[PDB]
Amino acid sequence: GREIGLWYAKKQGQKNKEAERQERAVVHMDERREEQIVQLLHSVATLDQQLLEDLQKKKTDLRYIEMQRFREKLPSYGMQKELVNMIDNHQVTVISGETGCGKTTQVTQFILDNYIERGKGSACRIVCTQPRRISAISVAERVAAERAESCGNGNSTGYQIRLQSRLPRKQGSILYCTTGIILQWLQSDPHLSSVSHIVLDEIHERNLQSDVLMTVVKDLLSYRPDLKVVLMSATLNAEKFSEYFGNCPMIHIPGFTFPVVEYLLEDIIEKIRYVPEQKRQEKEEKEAIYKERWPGYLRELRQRYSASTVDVVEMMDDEKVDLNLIAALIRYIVLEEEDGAILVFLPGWDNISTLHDLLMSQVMFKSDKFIIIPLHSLMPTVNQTQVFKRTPPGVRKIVIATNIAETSITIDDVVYVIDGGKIKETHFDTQNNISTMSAEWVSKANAKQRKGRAGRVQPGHCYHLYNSLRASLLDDYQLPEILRTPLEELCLQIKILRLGGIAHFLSRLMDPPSNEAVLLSIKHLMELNALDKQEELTPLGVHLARLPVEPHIGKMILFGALFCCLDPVLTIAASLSFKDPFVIPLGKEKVADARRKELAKDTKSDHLTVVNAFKGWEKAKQRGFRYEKDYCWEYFLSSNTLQMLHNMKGQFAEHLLGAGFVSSRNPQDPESNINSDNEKIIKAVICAGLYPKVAKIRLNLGKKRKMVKVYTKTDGVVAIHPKSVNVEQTEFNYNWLIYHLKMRTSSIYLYDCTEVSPYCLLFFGGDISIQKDNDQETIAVDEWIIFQSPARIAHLVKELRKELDILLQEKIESPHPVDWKDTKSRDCAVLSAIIDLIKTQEK
DNA sequence: GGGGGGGGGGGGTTTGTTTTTT
DNA sequence: GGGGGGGGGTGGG
Repeated sequence: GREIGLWYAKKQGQKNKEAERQERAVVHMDERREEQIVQLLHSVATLDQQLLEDLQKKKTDLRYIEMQRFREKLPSYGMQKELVNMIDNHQVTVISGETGCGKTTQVTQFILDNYIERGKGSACRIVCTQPRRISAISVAERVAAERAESCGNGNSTGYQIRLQSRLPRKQGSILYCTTGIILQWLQSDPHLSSVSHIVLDEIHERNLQSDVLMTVVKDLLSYRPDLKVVLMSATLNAEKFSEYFGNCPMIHIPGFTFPVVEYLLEDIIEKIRYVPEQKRQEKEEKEAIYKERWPGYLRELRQRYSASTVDVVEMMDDEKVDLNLIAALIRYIVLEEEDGAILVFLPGWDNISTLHDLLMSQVMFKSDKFIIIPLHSLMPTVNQTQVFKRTPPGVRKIVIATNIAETSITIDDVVYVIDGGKIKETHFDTQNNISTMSAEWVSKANAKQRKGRAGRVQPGHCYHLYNSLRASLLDDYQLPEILRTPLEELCLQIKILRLGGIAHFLSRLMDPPSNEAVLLSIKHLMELNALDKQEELTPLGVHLARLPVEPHIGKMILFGALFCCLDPVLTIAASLSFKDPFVIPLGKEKVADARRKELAKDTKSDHLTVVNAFKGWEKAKQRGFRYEKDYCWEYFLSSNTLQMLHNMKGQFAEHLLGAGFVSSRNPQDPESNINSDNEKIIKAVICAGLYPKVAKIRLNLGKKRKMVKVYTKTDGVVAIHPKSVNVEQTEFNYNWLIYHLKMRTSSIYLYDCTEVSPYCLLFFGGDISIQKDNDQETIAVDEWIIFQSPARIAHLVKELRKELDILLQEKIESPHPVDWKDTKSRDCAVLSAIIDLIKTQEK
């Protein structure tokens, strides 16, 4: 029976274990190095009236009158008498309005104008929070233009985002900022003084930072009775915020859009006459209802439509969008309907590429007229400003886009919208401690957001791709981001702001996270040694929290600063927290992967390719402006991302100087870059940063094609993502890898992986233990990472590791620049000598 | 692994967007 | 999963 399978399994496992035993890297330093280490171990106001006069003088400006001429047409002006008045009376108000009414650029101006005209115009300072950088810039610029002025330069409006700030004047004025700016402001002055009107906008998205800021405002309102907070949701479940804040008054601002008509799947199939080509938990409960009502619904539909439509709708796939239907719908729209610009929404790249190929396959979609512009976050400069250009008559511009286009693209020309009802979400599995990524049906808010892009300047049409039963059973809203994502950086943010009791505060959030996730995050932080035994923010924790990155990246930055390899480590840290400078165009994907491996050279690493690309870009910038563009074109780089990385490096160096680890704000000073030309030291520092993420690789010698299998301690058998450099590699000097991002899309995937030497794991690793498994005095760092070495060397390695740990604790607790020209604590020098030299195991 | 059979979705190369003082 | 086939056995019994 099943005994033969067990016999096969045992016979294979014995051989596999016997083959893996004789493939462990040997650890041995030298004859003289042992003597040196032994020796070292043995040695161990008129302004108020001025504002009114300026307003009166500007009231006669021709440009100001012209701006008022358009501003009068906005619906929100009709509520100006009310919107201000209640804001004057109540403390917290909720403003709900549909798309079309410019509440963002009107509500703030109403309060400012009322305060200025009333006389007490020097006692207000409105701070409005936006969820996107480009949105904040555009809103601030437009508001500045609306008052016949310019943003910043001491005017009455301005904005502030990361590394870009045009500040307005202190008294009066408006400041548009992202949520992170306010959350960082909360550290200096906890009560947020000198702010008279805090405005939270687009709060219905329910992102991570807005929820925290809203809770802080709610529990801060007790100590600041004179502070006014104004929330702007957008219809639908706008009563939830009012109930949460204590039944505050609400105002419903009417919208204004051109009429649009919605067609569902049955209407589309009936209209275009399309014949098909010949061939958890809660998610279950809804589906059950969709099953129970499935037959009866059809039993009605057969009387409202033809037989063929019912047959096509019944035999319909519910797990993937069919691109043949979209390709036929676009054909029908092109041939019959009038001029416009089709905009189709797709889940991801796998469908965008297929739809583009299907469209370009047909003969008519190849002439001068039709142009197809895919939109994605991994395409060059979102295909430039081609989408924003006005289409000459007789072209029928077609855009195939993921969700990028439903939030901030603003083509402002489309009239036909096609909505394949599928979106991609990134959940987080607490039991398996791995974040997943799946495709789920769009929510009602998502459907409304996609439909609202059609009618803005001209009446249009919206074509949804699901039947009425699925439309009626759609989720009201997407899951709040507070209930997905690890809560690790947030946990340190709670303690650095002294908000409360790390776990007590998280219970006051709207839709509080599950207790298991909080406990897991606290345990992970305790293991990382950032948090004390009783959650007291150990000295490493303060530096980790004050840095604007994840704790793992923060430790890498600190260790790179300690070991005098600041520049490449800072570049890697900057590129590990904000994208990467590589963009893959739609047509050419093999070429990009072939020219990225050339950048990788022979480092057998993924993080080192970013360093090489940045070094090449910096060397090319000095030559000239045209050379920079040529270099970015040849290697498929992005200039904007590289500039942002440069600014982030500057900010990190400034903070490190502020703490005291380094002696200059410049991240390329020659004093703190001694070990900057060695890749081994950089790899050791990276392994010190991202230690717990270590994967073993096994090369199955023979068996037709030589293949490498990657294993992890907990997550079974992972596989290297094809985008990584080491996807096709088969010759590894060391059989160990470290990674940063690991995701479960369909199978567990590592997105960036780099090999590490045994000495990089022995020192910056777990608890070293010495054993004897009938082979030698094998030394293990975590009981599963085993190396071969004699006992006399393993004992020295363990003692040196203990001394290094003590020295690093002392150095991190009290930072110092450290001088390499003296002999006070030379553990670091000996460790650098060991890592730089020796090694070369090639096993 | 392959195309036994449609046990289970354990595997079968890929790729929602977005954020941080002085 | 059983007990197709001996595809792997770090997929499970």
